[PDB]
Amino acid sequence: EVQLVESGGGLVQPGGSLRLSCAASGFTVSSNYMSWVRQAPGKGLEWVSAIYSGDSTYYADSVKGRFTISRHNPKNTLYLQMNSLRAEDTAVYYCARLVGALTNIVVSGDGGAFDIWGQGTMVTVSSASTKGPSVFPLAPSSKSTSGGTAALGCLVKDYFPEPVTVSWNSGALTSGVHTFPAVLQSSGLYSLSSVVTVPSSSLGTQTYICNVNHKPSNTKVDKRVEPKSC
Amino acid sequence: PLSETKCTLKSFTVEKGIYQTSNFRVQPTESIVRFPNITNLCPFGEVFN
Repeated sequence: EVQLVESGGGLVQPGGSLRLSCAASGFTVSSNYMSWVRQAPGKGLEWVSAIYSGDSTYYADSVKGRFTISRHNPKNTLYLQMNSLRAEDTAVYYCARLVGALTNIVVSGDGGAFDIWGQGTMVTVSSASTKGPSVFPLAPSSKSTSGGTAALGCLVKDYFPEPVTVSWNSGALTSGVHTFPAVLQSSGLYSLSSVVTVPSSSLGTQTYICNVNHKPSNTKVDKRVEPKSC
Repeated sequence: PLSETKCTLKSFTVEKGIYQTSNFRVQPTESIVRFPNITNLCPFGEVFN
């Protein structure tokens, strides 16, 4: 029940704004923790969002006049009206926790223990428009059938911008699923993969549905993965 | 020392002799605390609610 859930994801264009949200469940945000860690894979990170309510002088000398945010305690949800979003802010944030000093966890000590996070949202600020992903069913081959374990999937290719989420059989296939991250093309396009190692006897008899979802473009494709039936 | 002798018997001129006074007292030059090396914290949140 107690969980931080990110919501309010959509497409942002240069000159526009969007209202993000981190909703706590179980514990009310009136007397709880919220730390907005901004992560870019491979490099260092930064904690930026300075909103501890009461509205006094506490800010960081890097985002002056850019990140504006409000407080709503009783609703157990916080909204992030991140105005003037720059195109160089491609990162998935996480609202998290900390530890102070008051209660039984610390009677003598300092604190500072981020311990409960969210799952993040996928918001891309791109000058160009969003494009629907192209799903190409990668069919099993003769070697996969004769090898005992068949490899099949559906390549998501030439979609801009991110993201694309691939699920199998609407959650009815979990064993062997492995998702290969998107590639950065020279032209800026993306291509990811999702391969599940299935029994070779289930080819044709068991239907293989891959659900490809792209939220900013609002496209859902339920692609069928079929064997090579010439 | 003569002042206490004069004001002890509640007069000014006192007859020749010797009289009882207070006794020497030593002010403590230090006040030390001696406790064992204990760092563990009593869990009272589990005790209260």
